[PDB]
Amino acid sequence: LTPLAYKQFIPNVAEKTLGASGRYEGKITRNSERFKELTPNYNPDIIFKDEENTGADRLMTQRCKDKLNALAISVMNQWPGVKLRVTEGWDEDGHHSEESLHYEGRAVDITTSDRDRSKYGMLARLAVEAGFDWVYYESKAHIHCSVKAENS
Amino acid sequence: NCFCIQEVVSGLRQPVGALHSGDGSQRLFILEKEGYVKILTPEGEIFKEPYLDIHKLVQSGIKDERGLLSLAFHPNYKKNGKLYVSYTTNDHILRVVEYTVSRKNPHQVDLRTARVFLEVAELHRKHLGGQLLFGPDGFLYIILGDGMITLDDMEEMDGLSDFTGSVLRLDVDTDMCNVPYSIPRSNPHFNSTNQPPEVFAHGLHDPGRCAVDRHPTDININLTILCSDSNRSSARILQIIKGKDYESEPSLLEFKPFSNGPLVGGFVYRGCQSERLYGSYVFGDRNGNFLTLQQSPVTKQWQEKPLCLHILGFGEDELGEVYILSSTHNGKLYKIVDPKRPLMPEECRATVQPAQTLTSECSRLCRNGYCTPTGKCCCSPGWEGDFCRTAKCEPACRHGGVCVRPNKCLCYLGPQC
Ligand SMILES: [Ca+2]
Ligand SMILES: [Ca+2]
Ligand SMILES: [Ca+2]
Ligand code: NA
Ligand code: NA
Ligand code: NA
Ligand SMILES: [Zn+2]
Repeated sequence: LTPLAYKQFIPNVAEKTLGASGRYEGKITRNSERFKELTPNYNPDIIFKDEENTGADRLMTQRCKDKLNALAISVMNQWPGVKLRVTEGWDEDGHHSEESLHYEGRAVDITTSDRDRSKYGMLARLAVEAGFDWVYYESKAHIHCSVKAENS
Repeated sequence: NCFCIQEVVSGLRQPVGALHSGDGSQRLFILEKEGYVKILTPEGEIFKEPYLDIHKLVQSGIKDERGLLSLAFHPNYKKNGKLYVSYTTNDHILRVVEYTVSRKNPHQVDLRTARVFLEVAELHRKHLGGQLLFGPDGFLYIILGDGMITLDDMEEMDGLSDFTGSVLRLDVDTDMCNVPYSIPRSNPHFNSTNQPPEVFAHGLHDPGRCAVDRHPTDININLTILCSDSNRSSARILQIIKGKDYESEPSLLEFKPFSNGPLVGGFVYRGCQSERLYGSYVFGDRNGNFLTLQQSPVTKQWQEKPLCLHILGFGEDELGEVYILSSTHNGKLYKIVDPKRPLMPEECRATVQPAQTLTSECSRLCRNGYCTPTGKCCCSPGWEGDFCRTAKCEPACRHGGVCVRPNKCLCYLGPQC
């Protein structure tokens, strides 16, 4: 398994295409009826920064909960004592470029537990093999993953 | 013992720095925060028409480091007429574009020839940068501060620069068209699929104007960038070893020279007017207090000496003489002269050659595409050949097959023969 390169993404297309994570549905606010499609994620083998204290980093769509939990296993298996860490999940306002899949609970910004950036690329690969419909080596500080909606 | 400054021109408008082109015109280009670039003839005349007008593209603001940051003329500006400017635009964006003087008016850049190199995301308007400058190898350096962007930020936010707080270094001289710039082999992250190739070294935060020594006394060093970072204020310097192919970023050398207090910036004096200043670092603060730094071939220690004589920035003419920009719409430009010498020693003289219209082969007959700083005519979609005259066909012509009008081959019969 050869880790993803800096600023590389798979598939090699835009995030919101049929081949990728799919078109943007809309902003899923709290008072929005579609909110209940976002259930919290309590996988003990995952570290959520939750710097907002709101626990919004755990809220995600079913498909995302599947890919994530599947990725959290690869991580522990790849590097002993190293778990999957999520810094950002579903957001409730400006913090990402509008039309973002973070507003829908379809996107997750992840890193390793030890923050050792040397594996951020291998993590991105394990994400692609985990099933995520679009993994992107966003920055040197974290990788960005996203899935499709129930509309697939 | 004591230096003197003389006024060159008052009534300026938020000046941030002064520089020269190096084409014999001895013009003094004045950068203005708002987004203007005024010209000043050696004798002291100012031009009615701005050399660069982009106050619409740049977001100024008073307080806030947003606005016109830096500018750097390409070494071969006399031939290719290339220049590179950085500024904030839309929080906002620190952009670094390449412009090209008009082939009709050597005193005004063609705004159509704009060509963006870097677009850096910014969340605050402090610790920005964005000093531009060329090195002895001709490579372009871009000093960007951390822009108040924390690690947490870059870890939980998408679409952040990842160049902030680092010194970038890219080769603008390329015979390539699919990219604005190429990465120097000398770079630490050349051919690297794990880190940004643009980054040479990082560690900066809030760097003022960083002094540049182009002829370091150290034989094994070809260039040195001394920055007065106020973060608890220290001062880090960048070493660029001669003939070294970096395979990993160098560490910024950290040392605490300056007595005490914040500093606007510094510079190295490579002038002819003064002898007792040649090779000295000169850093000053916004109050008007200056100092001089100097090292040692051995022991490599530093010494601080007071320089006897608000500050917005420094300048330098084509002849090496340094200037001081001081303070709306009332900025002034002061020239630094050494009383122990005439205002113009006979050895400092240099006949003035006014700026002339470009003549390079490329800029002479290059249509449908732009010219790289290396005189190459890069063809725009739908053109080929040395100077993009040979028409493109889609589908291309088969049996020769001379393409002329829009996708209309010239055979045989048919659209493509
Ligand atoms: Ca978060
Ligand atoms: Ca958030
Ligand atoms: Ca500055
Ligand atoms: Na290298
Ligand atoms: Na040297
Ligand atoms: Na060509
Ligand atoms: Zn993201």
